[PDB]
Amino acid sequence: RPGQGSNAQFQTSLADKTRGLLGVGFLRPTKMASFAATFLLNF
Amino acid sequence: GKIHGAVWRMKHLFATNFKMVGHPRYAYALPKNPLLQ
Amino acid sequence: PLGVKGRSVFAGMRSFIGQRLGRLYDSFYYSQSSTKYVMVFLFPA
Amino acid sequence: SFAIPPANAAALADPLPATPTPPPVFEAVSSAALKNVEEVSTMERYEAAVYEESFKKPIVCLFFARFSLQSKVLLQPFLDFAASASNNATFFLIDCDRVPRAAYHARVENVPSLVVMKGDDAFRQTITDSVGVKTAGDLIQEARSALDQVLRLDQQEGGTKLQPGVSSYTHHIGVDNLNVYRKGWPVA
Amino acid sequence: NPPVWKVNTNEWLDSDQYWQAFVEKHHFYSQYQPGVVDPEAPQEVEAFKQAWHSRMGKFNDRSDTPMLYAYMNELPSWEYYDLHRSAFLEHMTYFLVRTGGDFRFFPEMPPWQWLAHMENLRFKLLSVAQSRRSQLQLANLHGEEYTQKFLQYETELFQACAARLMGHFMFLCDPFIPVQSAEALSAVTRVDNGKGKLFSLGDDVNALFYLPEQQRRDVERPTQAVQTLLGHLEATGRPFNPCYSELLHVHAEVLEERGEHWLTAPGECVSQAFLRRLRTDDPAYEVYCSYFKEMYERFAGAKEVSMEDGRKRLATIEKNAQEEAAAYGLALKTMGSAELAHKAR
Amino acid sequence: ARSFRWMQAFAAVKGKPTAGSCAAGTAVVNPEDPTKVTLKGRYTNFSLQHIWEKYDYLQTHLLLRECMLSQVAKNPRLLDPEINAGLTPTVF
Amino acid sequence: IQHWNKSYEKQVYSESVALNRTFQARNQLVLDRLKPSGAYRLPAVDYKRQLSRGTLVEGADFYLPTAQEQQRLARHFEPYSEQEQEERRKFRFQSISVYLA
Repeated sequence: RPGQGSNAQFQTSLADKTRGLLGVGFLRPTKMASFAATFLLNF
Repeated sequence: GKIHGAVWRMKHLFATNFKMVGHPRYAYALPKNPLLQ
Repeated sequence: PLGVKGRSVFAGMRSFIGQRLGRLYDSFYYSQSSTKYVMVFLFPA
Repeated sequence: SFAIPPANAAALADPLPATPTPPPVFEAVSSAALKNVEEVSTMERYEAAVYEESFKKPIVCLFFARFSLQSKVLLQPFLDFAASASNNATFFLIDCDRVPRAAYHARVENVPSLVVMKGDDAFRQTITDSVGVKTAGDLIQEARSALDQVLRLDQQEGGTKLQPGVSSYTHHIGVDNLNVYRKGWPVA
Repeated sequence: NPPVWKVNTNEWLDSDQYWQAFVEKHHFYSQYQPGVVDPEAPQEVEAFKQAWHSRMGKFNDRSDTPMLYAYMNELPSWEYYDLHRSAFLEHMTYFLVRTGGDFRFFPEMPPWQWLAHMENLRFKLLSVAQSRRSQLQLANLHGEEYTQKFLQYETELFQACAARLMGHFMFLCDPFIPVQSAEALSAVTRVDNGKGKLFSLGDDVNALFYLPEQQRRDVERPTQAVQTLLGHLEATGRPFNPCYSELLHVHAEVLEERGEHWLTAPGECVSQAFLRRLRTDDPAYEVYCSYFKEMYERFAGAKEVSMEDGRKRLATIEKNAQEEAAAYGLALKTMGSAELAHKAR
Repeated sequence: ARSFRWMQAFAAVKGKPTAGSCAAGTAVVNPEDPTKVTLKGRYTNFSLQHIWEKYDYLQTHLLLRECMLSQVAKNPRLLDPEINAGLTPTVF
Repeated sequence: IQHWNKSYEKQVYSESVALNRTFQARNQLVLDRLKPSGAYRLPAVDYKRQLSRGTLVEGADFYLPTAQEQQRLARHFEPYSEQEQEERRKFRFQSISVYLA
């Protein structure tokens, strides 16, 4: 297949997929708080 | 008042030209001159 | 040609609401994670 | 401040020039109209299709480009699908560089692309491989599934349930602003 | 008529039915048009266009006075690639190789699969480069410009090689295989196991071509190609540098990602594939068309020549070919760039 | 010299402009029928011309690489002239 | 120093590997399942892409809905029908009587 060579490299751990489900480095509640703070300060 | 001024200028600048039978952007729709060739 | 035969204005309303909700889902999906969750859930709540 | 220069002689030149053809020895390799489709050459024809034929019975459009090898691989099975299912739908063959306004209309970003259309927005399904994992048979299977789906949905509820959507009032003006001329609106 | 400045304005407009439509168009159907005699004139139109463009730029652009650029943590495609020029190049080279395509079809956002593969290749390259540096750079004791120079020199090099081969019609000849020596003759005859034919052109073509059998007229995978090249180079005793070898290997990998048909269609030849994928805006388009026309019309009438007739010919071909290769170094000073010249010196 | 005919041919066409530095299309309205409008040019989903104008060569460069690879899979001895000339990075 | 900065880079990219693995997992679990179809996509194209396509139009803050109203300045001979003319003749002035009432 065309993309099987690349899609064979994509095999994850249980902890990897739990961390992705939770979105550790992709939700960023500190960034959300910074946005809220800046938005309220902009009043 | 804006409309009044616009029409008051249109009068002076269009009504005595002999060159503006309509607007120049629509001259394609006019009939053709028999004198031009 | 306004309206079509065999179709109801309520069916058209359902169509429109479906369109609006799908568009809202698309716009929420294609948005910043930093801002959208806050502005859509935590300030409204 | 953002600007793009208007165009160049290269850009406005013929996108599809002829190239030399080999003798019948290079063709000898280890790996060695159509009466069922319609090659589209003109946005007039494309609009006629989309606004009348796609309202009568569905259409399936293959958007390709010459540089792509996936298009060359997908052409023949697409022609077989057309020969199979031309009774239920119409089949069109579009080159993006020859008719770009048709590609902007269908919202195609990669080639090759299948597009199933009915009512110009009542059913629009785009099938493609942006990643590079699928194959031609997969694409044709997806196209068959989409055609079955749209046919079923047209049969559903006495012919209704397939009405145009945002094109009822947009006229594809945000996608391609040149439709204001078609609608006869001013541009001054 | 009376004097028009004596005439009442509303009476003139009641008399005139055409400029009525002109006023309705601009003053009944709109509320913001200027009160000038000619709102449709080119000055007004162009002023409106420039105001439009300035407004949209001031609103959307990233500036010192930003209206809409605010609360930015996840950037869109355009702004991302405008700020990170390193990633536009990497994301663009991957797109052209993983999918043989034009820059005009560059996707707005790449797939996560492509991004992950890119990160894996980055692992490979950074691993090799870092470990090489660790060993050699320490026992001793602006990346944009460097990348531009590297890519410019490389494309210049490949252009020069293509011109050199087109000089003797060896540039893109398949299923033919060119030969300039009996060693290469034996090497490429081992492909078809002695089967096939050999063809010649008289003393303007400084090489002899070999046709394998139709079952063995296939193209090889790019990883196999790279392995063959490198093995030949180490057998001759001229190995590439490890960074360049890794570059070749990753290029072969992303070409393998294309799948079964990675370069050619079933009934297609490599010259036809090149002319197909060749950019039509390219300056060398007519040059390549010239070359392939001449090559086709020559190979149509090329004569057949059996095996032993060539080897005695291949000796003198080897001689004059090494003489031409010696001349090539001086010929690069003729028209090649300063990079090629200084690297030849 | 006549072998470098093609080098001369390439060096002839060096700085000719392309579609990668400009917009790929332009609209023209029929003056007799302003409702009718034609788009002269190509397709494009690309707007980073102010960057791509510098790397415009990469497409044909990578094409040349893929073709040199195809030729070398059959005969790897075509590059030996450049190796002997010392243009490539090699460790003799 | 060399040792330490080299190993620093080493586990920098270790953390990068971890990030990439969790990125892949996040995508292929959540986002490929939650991706929108594309039926309800945005019905427009950005002005920069239109400008590169040669497609953008800037003008006509106003419009003319009906073709009768569009072709007025091109007809040159009947900008208004006779019935329309007599109907327009009723509004040469504003009605102060109606305003007052």
